Amino acid sequence: KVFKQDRILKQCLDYLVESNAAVKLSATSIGAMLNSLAAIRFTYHRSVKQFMIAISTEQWSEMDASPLVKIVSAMAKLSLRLPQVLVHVGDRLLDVYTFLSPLDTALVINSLQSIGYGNDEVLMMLMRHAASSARRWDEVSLTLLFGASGVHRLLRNVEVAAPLLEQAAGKTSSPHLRQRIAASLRRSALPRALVQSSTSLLTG
Amino acid sequence: HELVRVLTAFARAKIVPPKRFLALLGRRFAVLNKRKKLGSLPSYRAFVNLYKMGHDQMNTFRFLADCILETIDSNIKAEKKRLRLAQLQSDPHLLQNLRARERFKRLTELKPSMFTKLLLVLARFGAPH
Amino acid sequence: NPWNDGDAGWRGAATGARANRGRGGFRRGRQRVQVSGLSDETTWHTLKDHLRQAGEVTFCKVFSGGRAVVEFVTPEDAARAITELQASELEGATLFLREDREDTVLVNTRRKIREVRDAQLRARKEE
Amino acid sequence: AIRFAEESDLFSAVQLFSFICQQEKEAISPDAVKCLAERVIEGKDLDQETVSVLCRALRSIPRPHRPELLREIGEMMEFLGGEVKELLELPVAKGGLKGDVSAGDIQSFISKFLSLDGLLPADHDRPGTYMAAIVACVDYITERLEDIVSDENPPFSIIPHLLNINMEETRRCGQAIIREAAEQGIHFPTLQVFRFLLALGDHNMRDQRVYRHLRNEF
Repeated sequence: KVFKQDRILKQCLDYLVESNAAVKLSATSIGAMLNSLAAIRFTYHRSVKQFMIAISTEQWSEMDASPLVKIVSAMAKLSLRLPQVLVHVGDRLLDVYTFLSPLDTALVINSLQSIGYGNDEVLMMLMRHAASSARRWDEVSLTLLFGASGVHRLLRNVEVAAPLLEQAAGKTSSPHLRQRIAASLRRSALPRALVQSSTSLLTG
Repeated sequence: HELVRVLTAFARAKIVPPKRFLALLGRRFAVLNKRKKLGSLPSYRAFVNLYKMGHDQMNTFRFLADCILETIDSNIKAEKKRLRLAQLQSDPHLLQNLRARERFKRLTELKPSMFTKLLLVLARFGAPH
Repeated sequence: NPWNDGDAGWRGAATGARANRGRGGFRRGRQRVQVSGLSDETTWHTLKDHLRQAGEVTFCKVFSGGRAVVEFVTPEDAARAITELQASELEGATLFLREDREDTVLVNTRRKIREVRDAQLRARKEE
Repeated sequence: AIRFAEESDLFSAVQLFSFICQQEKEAISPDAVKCLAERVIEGKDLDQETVSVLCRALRSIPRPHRPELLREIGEMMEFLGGEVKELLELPVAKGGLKGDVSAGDIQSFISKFLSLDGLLPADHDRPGTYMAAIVACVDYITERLEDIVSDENPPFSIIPHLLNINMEETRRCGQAIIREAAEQGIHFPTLQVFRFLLALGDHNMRDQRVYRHLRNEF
């Protein structure tokens, strides 16, 4: 109902952490609660922060990827940049990155870019995984990836970008996105020949 | 045993039974089983009957299978009790096979050629092995 | 199977390990291609994603060892897929494709070409 | 409701009481039915299904209103307990329960009367007639346990209610039902088996004959 009554939800979110019930909860329930709290633009951020801190190391060690992406998306849309939880997410993503679907990779890239996460090697490995499945990407994933804030830094290597560049021209059809990607190409480390050739078809 | 005799006579006449009535008799079999334990041979008799007029209630078959297993288990436990109590006191191929056959007949009260079909039908039902 | 006799069991029970799969959101407040060489980890989602490059899919199911069966939507979705996606690469599990040119209906289709030709052969033998 | 203490008949009084107890919270007043409390308490003979209707009306009291009418609840408890005690030993010719033959008919009645306990708070006692009526139901089921279970519709649905009652006596009957079932070799769906196993765990009963059956069935 998009019912904004945050002074009521604050009581429930205080109870969740007062009774130490934030640790035994199932991961999927957490990934749904936080995503819902990121839908009405919750205000009392400190309570959500204390809720995030409670969950221990054991829980993050073996969470499935599908609730993990929901949790990171809820953190990003809530504009949270907790330091010691991003390292947990980063090292946990090492073992399950192959299992991510193309939509999940597209979501994760921009969700991490929007929270100021600066561990370059994990974003590079995510970009490599995305380029591996380049033929398997649809329009929505292209919008979520190429429309990310500051994607120019993630266009670093030649072999990690070209594999998806074509698909981008072939599939997406909104002219605004075409001009956005054409403008973003100019601020990377790609060579001039490749940039010129890509913009020869991209702009339109 | 009177109800088992009823079942086998009804089978002999090759009638088309009111399956619900057969299931009711099967349920009451366990009611009467408390007074006197049904034998392994009568129980397998009832099993083959209820098979051959297309009974499909499961539970009646389950009770008979468990009764047969109970008879076998009780016989084996009695034999082991006898051996333990004895402990507490302190062509040739046919010659070997006669002991095995007599032990089998003494224990399960049935031939192997028919035990091996009871196991076949139990596997067909998909019971947990 | 008869011994289950409609009992849902623990697979269909309401255990806390079953609601975990339910990632819907908890909002409202309650002819066929035989493909081999895949990996057992490869989900059916990845299967649909790869082979929809050729044609649409109604049903698909994996088996142990990478064997799997896929049913197409239309005959055109098959006629392209029988020869296009052969030996393509996916997740280090290069596929090998075979097609059941004989179908549960196409066998009855072959029965008549068998029997009329048999009648012709019998006429030849009599002559 | 003030005048109907003497300008109403017992049937109309209990029917009106049922109607009022079924109504929503926003239009319920205690003083109105506090008079119906002593009006309907008096009675001589009433049908089993009608006294079941009175039990249902006793259930339907709204929870916030429930503490306010605790005294009326207790008086109704005493009356219905006395009536059911007189009714159990009546023959089936007059509708009594001792001449009954089926399992569904009883389990529709003792279930309601046993679920009727969850009205008074834990820090309060129970009416003597109510306890004696529970004892009477226990005796009435222990005297004919064998025919109730052997029905096509087994009475296992009544098992939780008896275990809900703090009265230990009821636990013996509840265990006896499953004991006879184990001696009968019935089969249950796995959910019911797990529920019975959990019930065994909570109340830590120490029967051995049913232990083997529970082990094999689990």
